[PDB]
Amino acid sequence: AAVKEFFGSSQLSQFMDQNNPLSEITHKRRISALGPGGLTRERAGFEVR
Amino acid sequence: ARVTVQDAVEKIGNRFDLVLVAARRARQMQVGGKDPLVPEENDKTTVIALREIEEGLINNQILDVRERQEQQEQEA
Amino acid sequence: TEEFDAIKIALASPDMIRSWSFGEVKKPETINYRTFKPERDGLFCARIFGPVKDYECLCGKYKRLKHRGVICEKCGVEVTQTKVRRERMGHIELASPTAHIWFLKSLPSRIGLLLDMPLRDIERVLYFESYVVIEGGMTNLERQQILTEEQYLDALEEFGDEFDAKMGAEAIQALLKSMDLEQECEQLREELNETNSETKRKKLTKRIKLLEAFVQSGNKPEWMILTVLPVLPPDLRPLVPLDGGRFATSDLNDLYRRVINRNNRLKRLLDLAAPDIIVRNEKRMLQEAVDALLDNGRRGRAITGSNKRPLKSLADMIKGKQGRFRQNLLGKRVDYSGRSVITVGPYLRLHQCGLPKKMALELFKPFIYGKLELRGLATTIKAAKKMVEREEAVVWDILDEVIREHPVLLNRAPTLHRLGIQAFEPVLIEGKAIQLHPLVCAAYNADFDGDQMAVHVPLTLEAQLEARALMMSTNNILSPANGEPIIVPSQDVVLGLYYMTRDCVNAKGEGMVLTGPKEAERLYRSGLASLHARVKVRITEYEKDANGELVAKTSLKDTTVGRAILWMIVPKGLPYSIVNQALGKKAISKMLNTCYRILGLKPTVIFADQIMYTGFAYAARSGASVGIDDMVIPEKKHEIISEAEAEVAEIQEQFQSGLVTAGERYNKVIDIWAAANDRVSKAMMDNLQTETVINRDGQEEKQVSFNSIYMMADSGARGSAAQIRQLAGMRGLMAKPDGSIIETPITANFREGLNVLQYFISTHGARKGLADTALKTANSGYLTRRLVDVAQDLVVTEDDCGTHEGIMMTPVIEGGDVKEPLRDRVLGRVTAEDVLKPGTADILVPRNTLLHEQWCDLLEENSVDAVKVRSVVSCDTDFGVCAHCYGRDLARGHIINKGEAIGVIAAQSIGEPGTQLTMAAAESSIQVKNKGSIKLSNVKSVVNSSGKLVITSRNTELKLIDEFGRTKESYKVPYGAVLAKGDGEQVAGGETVANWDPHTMPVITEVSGFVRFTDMIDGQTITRQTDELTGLSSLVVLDSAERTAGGKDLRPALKIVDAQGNDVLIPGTDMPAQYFLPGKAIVQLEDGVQISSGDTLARIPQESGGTKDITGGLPRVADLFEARRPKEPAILAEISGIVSFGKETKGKRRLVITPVDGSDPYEEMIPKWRQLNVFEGERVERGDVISDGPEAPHDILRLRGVHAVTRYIVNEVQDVYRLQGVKINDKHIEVIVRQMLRKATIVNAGSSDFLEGEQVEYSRVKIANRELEANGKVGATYSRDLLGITKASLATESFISAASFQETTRVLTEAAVAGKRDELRGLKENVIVGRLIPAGTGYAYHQDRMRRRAAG
Amino acid sequence: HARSTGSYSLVTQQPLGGKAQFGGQRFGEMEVWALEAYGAAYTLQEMLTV
Amino acid sequence: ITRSIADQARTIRIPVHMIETINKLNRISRQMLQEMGREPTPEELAERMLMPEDKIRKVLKIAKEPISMETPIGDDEDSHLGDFIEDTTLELPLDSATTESLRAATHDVLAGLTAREAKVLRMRFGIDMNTDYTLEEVGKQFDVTRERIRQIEAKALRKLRHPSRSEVLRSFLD
DNA sequence: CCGCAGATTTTTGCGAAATCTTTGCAGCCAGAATATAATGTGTGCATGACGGCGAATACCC
DNA sequence: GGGTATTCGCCGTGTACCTCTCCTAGCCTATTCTGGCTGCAAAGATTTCGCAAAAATCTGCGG
RNA sequence: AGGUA
Repeated sequence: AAVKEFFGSSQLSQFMDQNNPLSEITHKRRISALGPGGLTRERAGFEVR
Repeated sequence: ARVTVQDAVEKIGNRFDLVLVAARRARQMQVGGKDPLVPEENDKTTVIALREIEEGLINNQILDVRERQEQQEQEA
Repeated sequence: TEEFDAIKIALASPDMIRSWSFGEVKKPETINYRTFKPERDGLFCARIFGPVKDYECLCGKYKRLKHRGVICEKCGVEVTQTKVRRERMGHIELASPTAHIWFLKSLPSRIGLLLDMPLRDIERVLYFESYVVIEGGMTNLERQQILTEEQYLDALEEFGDEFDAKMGAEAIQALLKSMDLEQECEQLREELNETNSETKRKKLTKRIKLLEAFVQSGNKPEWMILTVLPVLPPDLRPLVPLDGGRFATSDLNDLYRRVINRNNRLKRLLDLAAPDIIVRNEKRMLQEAVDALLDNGRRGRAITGSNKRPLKSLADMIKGKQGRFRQNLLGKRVDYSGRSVITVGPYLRLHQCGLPKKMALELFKPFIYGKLELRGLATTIKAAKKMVEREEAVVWDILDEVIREHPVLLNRAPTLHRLGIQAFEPVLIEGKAIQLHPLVCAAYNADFDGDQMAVHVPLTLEAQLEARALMMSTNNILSPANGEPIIVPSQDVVLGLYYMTRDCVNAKGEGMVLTGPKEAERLYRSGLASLHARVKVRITEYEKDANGELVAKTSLKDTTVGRAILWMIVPKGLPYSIVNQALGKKAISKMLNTCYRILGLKPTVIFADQIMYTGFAYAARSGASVGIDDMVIPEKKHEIISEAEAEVAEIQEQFQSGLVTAGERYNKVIDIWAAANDRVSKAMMDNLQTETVINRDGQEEKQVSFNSIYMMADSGARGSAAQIRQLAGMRGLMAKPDGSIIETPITANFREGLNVLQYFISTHGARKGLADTALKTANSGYLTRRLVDVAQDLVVTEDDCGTHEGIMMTPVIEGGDVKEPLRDRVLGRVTAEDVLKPGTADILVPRNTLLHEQWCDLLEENSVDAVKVRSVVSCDTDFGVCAHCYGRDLARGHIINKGEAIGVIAAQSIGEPGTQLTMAAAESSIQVKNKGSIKLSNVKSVVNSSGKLVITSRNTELKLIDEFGRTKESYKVPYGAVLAKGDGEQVAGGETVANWDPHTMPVITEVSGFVRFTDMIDGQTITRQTDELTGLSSLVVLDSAERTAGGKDLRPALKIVDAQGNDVLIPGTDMPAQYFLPGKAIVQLEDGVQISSGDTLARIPQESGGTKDITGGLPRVADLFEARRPKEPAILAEISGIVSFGKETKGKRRLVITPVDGSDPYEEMIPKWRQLNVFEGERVERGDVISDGPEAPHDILRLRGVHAVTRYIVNEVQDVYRLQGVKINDKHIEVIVRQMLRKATIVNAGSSDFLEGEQVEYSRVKIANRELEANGKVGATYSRDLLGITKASLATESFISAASFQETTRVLTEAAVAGKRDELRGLKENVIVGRLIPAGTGYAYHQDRMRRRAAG
Repeated sequence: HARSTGSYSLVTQQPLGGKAQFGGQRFGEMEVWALEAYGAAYTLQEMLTV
Repeated sequence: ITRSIADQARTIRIPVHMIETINKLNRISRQMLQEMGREPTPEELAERMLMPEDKIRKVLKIAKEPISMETPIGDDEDSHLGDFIEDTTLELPLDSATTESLRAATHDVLAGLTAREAKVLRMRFGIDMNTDYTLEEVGKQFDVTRERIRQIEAKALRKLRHPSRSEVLRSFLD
């Protein structure tokens, strides 16, 4: 149940933006500073941006 | 179609009670009971009210006096 | 259908809570799971809150409309309408009284302050940490005191059945019961008349004010402790079925379930006589649950099972951002609206916009039904629905009919100013996107790159008319923040106009003679001539002259063919000179402004549409294209780059030699690269500007280039000189992280592709720009929200009030030159004084009257230096402002109309440009740039034996009187200077009229004699650095930030005495002969040195500036409007008279001002880190500064007066705005200020408490009443106080407005405990209520209601 | 998306909802300010109540 | 503790015996899941219990607790679930206008009939008053309590059968 | 333009069934009753904006 | 006296779309007897619906 | 959640 919660409903588990091969490549290569253990959007916080 | 209301503002300088008086005129125009005084081009009551005020037929005073006289023939 | 003049908020009583309740919620049950019929008697209950489905008992007994006046008595369930379930409230009978969290953890704790008892003590008592005595007896135990477990046990053992003490909310409620308000009020009133001690009187006054306010509220303090808890109607906490095992349930439902569970458990435990620990635990349960329900978040959060998220509470549903959710935002959704992407509408007229057929059909479905049934094509609404969903051709004519006259509102996704919503006549178009008029996109700030706009349909006839009169685009051709038109040709049309008017040096058909521009158009269209060529054309220009009559003058003008073609478009009545020129954006904007001012509205709209069409057509015929060759690289780019590389290499080599410091080397390199960038840009602009060298008849000539990019650069269509500089030249210096300018700039441009590393460098600038745009947009939104809040209730209520007060109005000169003239700042204002001509005493401006362009021209002809203008701040009107004191600005040159809401338009005007805000020869020698009369203001100078006009004090100004009366150059003379010019001497331009050392301020003696050291200890105040060469020394007076243990007990000074020893005073100066040396005043002249008038006494070191100390943009504007301190307030001389020093350094040095007459003692504090500009024994006046540094608005208002603080705020904010090129009429800032100072502090009361922060309008009507009456009580005197916009909006008269857009919980608590009764008469109040606003169209209605109130 | 009648809400009556026909357009506080700036009273009342 | 979990932990009430049945179902589901190693198949669940299987699935539906609307739809979108829930207890304005037009048409048609026939019809079905009356109740007021009142009603119906008063009402019912 | 036929109106009659209350039944359900070995412990602490600001005790001079 | 000198909470944070449905967990957990409640089955009591059918009534036109 | 202004 917890593994399914991670893979399905999480800040870093997203529907693949699938309208281009480039879109898929970018989504799989994406790097997020957000998520569990990262940075909340309460930032700027200009340093990281 | 009435592109500008500046000529109407000239007759009624407040530009806000102008809306009230022309709205009263147009409502008496749409709701049955009153007949037009200016020719139309298959237009609704709004530009009719604008044209009537623009030529000086209708302002606050004319609407008020007319509602009196009509009140007197209906009471008879 | 509901009429009510006001809303009262007060403390809910348990009896009236039961009055609201229709039944007691006794069970936490909700429903029967499989059967979704609500349980009895649970949170959802038909027996309590009413039936679920329409007009039938939930037992299967009665199902009909007949059984509606009688409830079902055969079972618990009643039968009514189902909407009743949305309004019926319930109540829960709490076994133990429970404290209200809002009255507890608000920063002012109403329970705490009413009991005058600190917060920790209430927290410990309520949460069962300690006992508290609910009245004692004949004990040594006070009526109120907290006791711990062992202390309470010891008291109980020591004192028997006389000791009443409990624990928790029951104890708090018992305390509130035992406290009587009226009796304590009487006791305090008696004591005040008897007590004379200051502290005792202050305590009595505070307590009596608090208790009297509570009594006037008509509330009983026991009501703060909740005995019965109301429960919200179930429909407002809905439970709706959803597919699968998931069902939508309210967090309120779970919270009330928890509360009911804990209450029932407490009841059971009490019935079972449970041990004290358990019952205390369960009371803790109930208190925690009630606190979470009322406001979850101030108790260490509450989470539910199967869901990890803070539960929604009633406070959380009320408190929202931005503003109240359901009422205004987010978001007050609306019907009869659509949304779509926008496209250009280049064929449309200004008063109309393209609306797609499908959106028009869907929007107007009721109208289509009405007209179909009117002409009888459908016998029922259902048949009309079938017809419209079939979309037959029949309904389309009906649709055209209903659209023909109906105007629709177009709205941009963000709305920054009132132009964000504009009416247009919809025109049916096949397609799917809204076509928008190209001229209007500038107002919307909408670019066709996927922007979506919304369309609203004004339904009622009044709304249709209201949109046509006010919402219409043609009625809003002028910006509300400035008279110059907002519908200005922008980019493509400007380019077309420029190409049409710009002249060549040789083309087909030069030297021809033409009559009328019609021959010009014929020649151009036939290809017999060129669009631009010098031609003599006979044209009839019409001039508005005499009394408003057209004067036809027909003569020959030397112009171009394109210019004549344009003149064909120009309506009759304008001078031809306006078009006989190259036309940029500025030229076209000015031409439209002149057309509007001279002709009127309809000619302006027609001319704007025609110029749009002409510009588009001739831009298309232009074929203006940007290629790869139209960024011609300047030939000297490589040479300049190589040179600059050579000098920076030389500088780096010299840095290794240690000859130049790292900072100086960096500065030199930066300057070298800046010079190289400027040279490259200048060479590029020279190349592009006059690129055409073609011969006129064989003789080559240099004239304006046909280069396209130079056309878009020059016409101002898109891209400035800086923009083209990055394209054709070199993009130059930028910055790296930490915001420092990079040592090596980018030597490449976008035509010579940037290499990897330079692009990576530019990426930092790009990221910074984007993040700045985002953050500045958010900050601008917050700022404009605050401005709307403070300026919400302000509206023009009177045509005139009658007042000769105002502001002294002058063209502003900051630095050395004028940047904003008199005319622009006074245009559209009303006169407050009949100002005379600068020469003869002749009145050219009559009694207070509106100043239009003619009066401004008259004022320019007879240049008067200053004009008194009735500002809104000085208006005597209450509950609004008079029409004159505002001005004229709106969308017309006429005076403001009564009922117009100036507050909101001003707030929008100041807020909208917020997204545009992303932010030697000085102080050494004054150099007047022009030749004019020299005048000194507030000067203290006397000519000495050396002819030196030495100016003392830092409050002296040097103006420059022009030929008539106008100052055009103003400067500030610091303390100590040398001037070779007099008070009437003429000075040439660029001539050094004053001079002083840039390294130090010299104190030049104006008398003679020996220097005597007064208050000197060699080693405490001054330090020995004697370097006697001719009798000199480097004795250092320690800086006025820190001194020694003996330097803090004396004020070091230099007295000037003669040989006899008698005092020799300086003539013609307030300065005494005893120079009080400030910090770092290095005593060059030792004791016993003959000083000449013209010799330095003590130098004050400086740095000749070189450091930035000015900020602007959104934070600066916000701080100005919040009246923030500048972290170093420049204290002023707060009373006129002689000044003197006091006892030195009790930590902060005291300064005593004693006026020459009247109440003498005015000792005050001055901190010892300040740099004093005050000298003891001089005659100062109220307003003079005492210490250097920036000022704060508070003391400016308090001392210099209201007009002075208004002038300061206006000038400071306009300085920020003019820095970015945005112009705002100062009346907007004036009305914002007028809203900021709506509160005043009473000194002498009429019916107040001598310190009461009270609304000025009530104070003003009261003082008017007492003055007109024979009763001059008391009194009454007031002093206007300045509050920040957030504070002013927070402390308004209506609690609805304050609670809406600011701290909702605290405002609601304050209003409830005070029992406030807001009486509406405010835009946002009536918005929340849902009636006509008391502004504009609605002002007539409310004024009628005002007549219906207080009178039959 | 365009509507004249359709999805309302439970707790409030603000029209919104539906992936077939959506709600109306949010007439937020910005637009209310825009109307208040003019003498727009009846149109504002339509935006708010009717 | 079991009583507390059964009562105060479920948002909707679930009986204690039903809660025990749910717990048994979950335990047997876990047993079958770890034995078969794939999933709990409803057939084996039916086999283990005396419970048919439709009751099993309805119980499984019941065992799940309601969710808040304050949860974001779409994994932390700034919109909440309750912001999308349509009010199904509100009559559509289309239907309200249809009802008003139908009431007007029925009133006009009743006015098109005779006095006593229309009068009988008004109280027989409760037309244009907030009360409804039975056939015998109308007959008592018409001082005729016999087959005559129902014959008058049938005569009114037969008169309405004509395609001159039914055409206007024909549109409402398709 | 008037009297009977077609169409319309008048009048008496029987079957049908549904509904309201009462009685028997089955699934739902609540409390009352019985005596397995288990008490200082768990526990969630989830954590990187930014500016303003008064209230609440501390501490030097 | 007294003036900072810390720490201790509270508050504010752009607009408006769209796609997504993703929202949901342990299972460690004892037996039962008595009585009522509620949905449903069954029966007496009663009103309300249609044809039946003949008798009275309404309406068209030519001799 | 992602994307748009």
